[PDB]
Amino acid sequence: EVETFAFQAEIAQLMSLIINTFYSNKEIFLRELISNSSDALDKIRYESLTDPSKLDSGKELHINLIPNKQDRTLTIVDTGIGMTKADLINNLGTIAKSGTKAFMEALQAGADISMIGQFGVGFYSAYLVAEKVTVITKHNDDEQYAWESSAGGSFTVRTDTGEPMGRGTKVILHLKEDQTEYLEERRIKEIVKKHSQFIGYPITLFVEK
Ligand SMILES: Brc1ccc(CN2CCCNCC2)cc1
Repeated sequence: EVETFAFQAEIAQLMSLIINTFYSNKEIFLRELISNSSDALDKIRYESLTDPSKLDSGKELHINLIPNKQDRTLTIVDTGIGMTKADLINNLGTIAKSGTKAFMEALQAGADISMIGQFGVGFYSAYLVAEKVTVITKHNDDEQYAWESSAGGSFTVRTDTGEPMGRGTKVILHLKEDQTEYLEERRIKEIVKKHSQFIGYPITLFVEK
């Protein structure tokens, strides 16, 4: 049972700008997604300070980067607070409408796409490199859900029958054909060292057969 939703017009505009603007510095997508994971881990850590049972769904707080060249996917896994179904539908827990408004004003006023994270909509930088994005998520207060979009104005939400996650969020980037450098170990290491050196959680880059 799959529910299909329309993006708000402002978010559809944001994604089309990200997909269509000529902008070579695409590597910042990974910084933005790792930053989102760190924010989600901060949230469940804070909640656990007054209620230790919040970590009954998993005590480890970490970020995993999983490249798969056969599937041409890069997956970013975190054990943060996750998202409810309502969060997913509401622009994956962001204030994307007001954030997009501020971002596009800054772009005409000198800014570039790399500053997207300052406007709270860094998730959508995934479409710099991905033709399709799948988000699997589990929040303590809801069931496991799968969000998916290839842009084009719509996204889907369904209950996830796949591998149970415990708690957190999995962002699966189905990479564009010409963006497979982001599956190479040395390229991922370079980006993480350049942009994510002070993230306060272990980042593990998985290797392949
Ligand atoms: Br790939 C990769 C590259 C470098 C690190 C070093 N890290 C920085 C991120 C946060 N943990 C402290 C140490 C990790 C993964």
